[PDB]
Amino acid sequence: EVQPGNVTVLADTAIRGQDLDEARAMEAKRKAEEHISSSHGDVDYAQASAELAKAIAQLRVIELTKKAM
Amino acid sequence: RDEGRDVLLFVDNIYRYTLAGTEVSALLGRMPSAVGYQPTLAEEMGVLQERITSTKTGSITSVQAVYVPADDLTDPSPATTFAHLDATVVLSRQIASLGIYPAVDPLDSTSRQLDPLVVGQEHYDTARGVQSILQRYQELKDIIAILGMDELSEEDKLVVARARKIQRFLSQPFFVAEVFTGSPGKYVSLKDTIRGFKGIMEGEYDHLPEQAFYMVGSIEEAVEKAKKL
Repeated sequence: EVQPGNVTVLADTAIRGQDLDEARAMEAKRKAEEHISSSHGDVDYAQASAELAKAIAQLRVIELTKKAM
Repeated sequence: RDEGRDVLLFVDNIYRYTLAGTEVSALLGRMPSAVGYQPTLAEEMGVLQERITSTKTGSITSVQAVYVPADDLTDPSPATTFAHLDATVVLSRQIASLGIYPAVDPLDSTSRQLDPLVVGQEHYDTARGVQSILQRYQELKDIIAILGMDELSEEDKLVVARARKIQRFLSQPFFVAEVFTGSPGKYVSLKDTIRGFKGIMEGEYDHLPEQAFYMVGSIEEAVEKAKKL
């Protein structure tokens, strides 16, 4: 886009096209028709949420103390 | 009993009887058992407790208030007293500290006759159903306190919600208790008790808030209370 005293290039982040797009769309539709796991990148959250899960688990803690709920 | 057939026998604190025998056991000159109790605790209880029974000639219905010292259900008096009971309902301070004033712990409280062949299947399944979800809740209680409600699955979320309804539908105002509390008494049919709990568990009365169930008679009272608030 060139205009009076300014020109900007609005770049695509990946090669676009009706062929490549319908490919990504069909994929998105498919992944929804079949609940299936997929890893998010975060490992810091992974092994931490796991340790947290094991450490929290099987504690009779809420029973040992006398708490209302 | 040994004449007329049907008698009721109410006894306040069988513990006070055992406790008396302890104040003496020292002077009677016998060595102390566990926790300073008499070595004859096993028998002193059994003798008296074995006397109360249904004879061929006549039966005896009997309720009795067995005290538990310092809240310790492991304390010998309660521990040994247990075996001598057909039905054993236990009141915990934790459940009272909430506001539920038939302060019965529905988990640690049981009967030998909660049998399907005896009390019908509908009563049984309802009883154990109520027992389960209430226990499943006790497990989730831990993660809730540390990580909050928003961490439960939408299913477990519903488990605690349904449980907390049960937890306070167990409550009801006693007539005798009107004196020191404004709440007028109520009396629930064994028939309704099943209808309500079975009902809540099915997921019928969900929409209603929790307070709707707290301190009321039949379920149709929980409904009407939900209207006022």
